Amino acid sequence: LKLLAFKARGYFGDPWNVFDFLIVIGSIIDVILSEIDTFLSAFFRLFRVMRLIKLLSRAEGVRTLLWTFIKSF
Amino acid sequence: MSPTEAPKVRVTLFCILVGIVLAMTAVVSDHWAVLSPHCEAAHFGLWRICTKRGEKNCSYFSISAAAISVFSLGFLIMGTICALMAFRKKRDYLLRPASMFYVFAGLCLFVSLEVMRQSVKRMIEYYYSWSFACACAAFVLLFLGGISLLLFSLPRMPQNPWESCMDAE
Repeated sequence: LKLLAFKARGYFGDPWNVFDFLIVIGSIIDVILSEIDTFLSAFFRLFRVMRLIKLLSRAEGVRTLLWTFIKSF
Repeated sequence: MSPTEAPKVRVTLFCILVGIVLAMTAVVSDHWAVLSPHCEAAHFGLWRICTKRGEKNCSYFSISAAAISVFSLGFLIMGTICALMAFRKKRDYLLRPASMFYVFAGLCLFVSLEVMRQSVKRMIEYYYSWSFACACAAFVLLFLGGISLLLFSLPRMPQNPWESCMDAE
């Protein structure tokens, strides 16, 4: 939906959308893996957990504080 | 022109041009293991298993790594089509997605590397000379020429209150 609503030009424009893309792709590969395993990598099951970082996309005090310090370091 | 014609983004993009072929050197050469019973000396790979004492008998049987390295060669094509098209028409947002598939193509050799190790561990010694340290130099190239291209391709931290990530111009 997001892609259809940003011709892909404005979707990949927001630094958070890129993170979203990353998560999605990895999560899918994880499933396909768990699949080609039983049809015939404990690094891909970590893409499920990373979704939580999105929450940091709404929190504006946390995000702000975070940036503030991550900008001094 | 500022994130796509800077030299710091083209040193990295030419570095990926090295790792695009060294991971292709590995995915065809079957030399990253030595069976050593003591003759039954066999050299493992993904696609062919060849036992050398000429009596060069190369054949197939490993499946996990092979299947996993379709994707490591799959992401690579899919990343370059984003990268080859992002140097023209003044679009640079596309540069960032390309950097995604080079981390993935990096990490889908690292499963392959781990998958090939189990085969030699379950099967007389082991030694890798020609194509494990090739792919462990194309893993470390594509995995780290992808994350650095990512941080070299984003707008960058503002560093001031007025500056914003993704803004006017």
